[PDB]
Amino acid sequence: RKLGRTSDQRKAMLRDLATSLIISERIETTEARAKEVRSVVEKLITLGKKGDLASRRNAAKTLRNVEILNEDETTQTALQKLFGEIAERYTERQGGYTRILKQGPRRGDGAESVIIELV
Amino acid sequence: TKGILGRKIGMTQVFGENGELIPVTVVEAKENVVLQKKTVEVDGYNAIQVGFEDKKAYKKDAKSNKYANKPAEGHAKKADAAPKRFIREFRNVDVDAYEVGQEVSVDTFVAGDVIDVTGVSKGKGFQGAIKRHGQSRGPMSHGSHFHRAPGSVGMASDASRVFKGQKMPGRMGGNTVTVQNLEVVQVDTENKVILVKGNVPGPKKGLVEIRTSIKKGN
Amino acid sequence: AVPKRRTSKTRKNKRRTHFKISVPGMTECPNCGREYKLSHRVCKNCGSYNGEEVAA
Amino acid sequence: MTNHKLIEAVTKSQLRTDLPSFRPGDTLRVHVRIIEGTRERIQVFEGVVIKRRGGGVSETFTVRKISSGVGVERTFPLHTPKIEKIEVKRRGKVRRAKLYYLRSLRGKAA
Amino acid sequence: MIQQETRLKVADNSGAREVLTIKVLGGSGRKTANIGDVIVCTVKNATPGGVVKKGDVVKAVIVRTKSGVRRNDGSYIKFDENACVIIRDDKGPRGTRIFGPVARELREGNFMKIVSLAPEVL
RNA sequence: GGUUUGGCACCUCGAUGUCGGCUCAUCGCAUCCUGGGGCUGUAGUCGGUCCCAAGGGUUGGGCUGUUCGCCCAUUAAAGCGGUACGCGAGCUGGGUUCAGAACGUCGUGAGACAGUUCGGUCCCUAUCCGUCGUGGGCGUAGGAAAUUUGAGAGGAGCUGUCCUUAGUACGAGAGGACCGGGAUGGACAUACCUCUGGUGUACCAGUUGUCGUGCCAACGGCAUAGCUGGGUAGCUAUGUGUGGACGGGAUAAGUGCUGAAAGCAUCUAAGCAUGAAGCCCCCCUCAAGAUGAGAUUUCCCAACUUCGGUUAUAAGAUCCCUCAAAGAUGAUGAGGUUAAUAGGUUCGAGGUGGAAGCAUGGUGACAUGUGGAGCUGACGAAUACUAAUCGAUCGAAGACUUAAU
Ligand SMILES: [Mg+2]
Ligand SMILES: [Mg+2]
Repeated sequence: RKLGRTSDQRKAMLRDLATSLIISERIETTEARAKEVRSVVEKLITLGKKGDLASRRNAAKTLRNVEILNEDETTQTALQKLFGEIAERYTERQGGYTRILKQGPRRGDGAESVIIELV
Repeated sequence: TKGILGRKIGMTQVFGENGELIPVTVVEAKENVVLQKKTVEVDGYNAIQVGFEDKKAYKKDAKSNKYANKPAEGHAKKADAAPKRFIREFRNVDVDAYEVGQEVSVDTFVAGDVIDVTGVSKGKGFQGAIKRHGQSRGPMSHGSHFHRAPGSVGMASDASRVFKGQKMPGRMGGNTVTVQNLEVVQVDTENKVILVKGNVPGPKKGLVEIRTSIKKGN
Repeated sequence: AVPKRRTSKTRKNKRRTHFKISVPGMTECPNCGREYKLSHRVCKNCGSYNGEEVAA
Repeated sequence: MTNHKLIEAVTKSQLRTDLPSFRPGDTLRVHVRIIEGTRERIQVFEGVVIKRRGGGVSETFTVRKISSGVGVERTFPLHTPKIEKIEVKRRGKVRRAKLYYLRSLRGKAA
Repeated sequence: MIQQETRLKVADNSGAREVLTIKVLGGSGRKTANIGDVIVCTVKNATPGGVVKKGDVVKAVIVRTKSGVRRNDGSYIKFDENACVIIRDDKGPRGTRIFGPVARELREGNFMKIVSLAPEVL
């Protein structure tokens, strides 16, 4: 367990970060939030290997109701993408891809920043 | 007279033969070994130098206590022994026994025997007065503002100093402790586990230390 | 509440034997030929933590 | 079960079978042993099992009678050699596992 | 746990129905009490008739406590209420009946006249 | 004696804030309880008086602003006092020393009490000392890791009931012992969560209104965590255990032995013993910055001719990083690819308590089966898939003088 913020706002912040990282496959953040969203998104790639309806009814909670995506002028929803695409790369592997890179600090707040990716 | 080391792992339930529930501590005397024998001839006191956890051989480019610096290895090669992490002594023992470099297996102990123990206490930070010492808090309402703080230190414009023995917020934890007059329940040599009535100052996987009681009644 | 006395030029300085700051970790790059800080990224050229795995 | 695998292995002996396996909401005649006055006797207690907590020897239940208008509820460790025998009679149906809604005499377990 | 200014029911043929716990005899300023512990009580109401009256003050012996006792076998017990019984240092009551069952550990304190009467020793 | 009511007017008027209570205690002994004793108009139990002794303990409530005091019910006892009638840069602010109003009164009157009464603003971000905890630097004639002695200091120090000895001793009887042994509890102090129960905001389930996911279904957001019922780890007291001891050394009051000065008697001057919870020693803890800087085991062991000295390195530790059994920060500890340190995965415990969908029975609300189902934060093993990469820093080459081989 770990605290960035209050209860609610933390949670929604994590549905947000984890909603991203798949839209973009990597982001730049402070280290702490990357650790927590790592745990989450690890659990979601563990989910999207199974692929049952119920699995969608568990990825529904955390991930958002929609966030549109276009690669080839295509319509996706960050859910179709997950169970349809992502896990189909890392089936032969366990969950637990995500890696972290202690990039550098930040002039404003002195906070360490990183580049967490699933690529 | 005797004594060993061990590790608090956990507490459980266990029944007497009259049906009396009896609480219990678990302790593990795994890999106890004697290393060195400190005579009065040289040092000025007769005692026994001991070791508990097997650790590993010399470094090559290596690092912390999982492995072993040379001098430890220089001490454990001595009596045909593997290097050990926790070393502790035991005075008040029949030093005529315990040749340098053997084991102190649980069989020295026996059910029914009485013992004390020793161990570090638990982690606790800057704790306020009433949690460190058990002082009594102050009023809530009726308008007060003195809820928890330690009260008036001292006397007056005379007796200006503040005496040393007062009671203030400092750490609460790390302390050697002893718990006289516990009893033993059982000795399972299979897992090399022992069981001790009552409860002991320790955290899980912490250090625990034992010896035969002194205040038997004599 | 307040000071009663003037804090002299000595104690104001002895008090400041600890506002120094530590020599940060440093080491040359493995194939970016320059210094950076340990268990971190280079910020250059192509990123070199074990070699390039990034652009920025 | 494992908490550490050293505790579990050595507490093995105090464990025992002859335990009717069930769920809360059971009427239950507990034929229990007693000694006092040096009289080697037994008793019998009845009622509804509120609780069943804990794994291992710590395991436990809690029963309940309403003798003489006065509520009573007793809780034993499960594996006591101070118990002789157990008899489940009925078997209940409930949407709770802990039963602390129990108060006065409209409490039909159904 | 039973203590000062605690109101209880009763069990006997008194003419009284509830009491008040002034003091909780023992040691040097005990605060508490449980099963078996004699106490010094008074009377805050009454059903009509019966020997005892309002304003009276007498001892009592606690039984039917709501945070029951731990038996050394590792078994516990819990009632719902609190109660007491009136007494005269015969360690035998005034009353003629006992409603409301009893807790047995009274027996260690050598009380048997009320244990003769109680459904049931429990 | 200098705790009271007083006398004095020596500090204080460019401010020394006063009563009482809360938290905190600390001390004296002219002892309130326990311990030991002497005397007795002490038969015994209970007692009265005097002596030694301050090691510990010395309660809840009613009543008033209350010291005081009366009372209830307990208790072994419910001490007397000092510390700005302890403590307000720690708290209260009920009376009293502000303004309003009013009652009796005195005054021709404004207004004032010998008084009474309803109400009435309490600031201070701690520089120094002191104190509680805790890290750096240097030193202890080379450098390191471990263990440990313990001059000193601190802490603990309380006590009832009951069975027996013995219904014996004692006394006519009523009544009713020392001594000693034995179990059992109060309060207090420490340690812990296996139990009892508490909390437990990324666990579980039910559920009200509303908005959204294009709709039904199933979900999410918000509303004190929206409320309600449970509740793992962890933290916890009312829970769980444990403890004060036993014992010895020297002692005061006191009791003696031998014995003179003083042929006797004489406890004392020469001498010998004896004797309290008191002193000390033992019990728990800290502790070599005890500058008297300790002792033991083990380890590292060059080249440069400045001769004195210099060097990058050796053993080792750190910088850096993952993390808790530790944590305000720093420190301590587990660990760093020649690896299970943390995460994740797979198992498991425990917890919640019958997922979704599907079918079936229902006009439906809903039930049954599929199924001790699904879910699961901290707990337990295994699993290198990811993250502790490559690396740099610091650190000796052992002064002299005697006396030893
Ligand atoms: Mg009243
Ligand atoms: Mg619990």
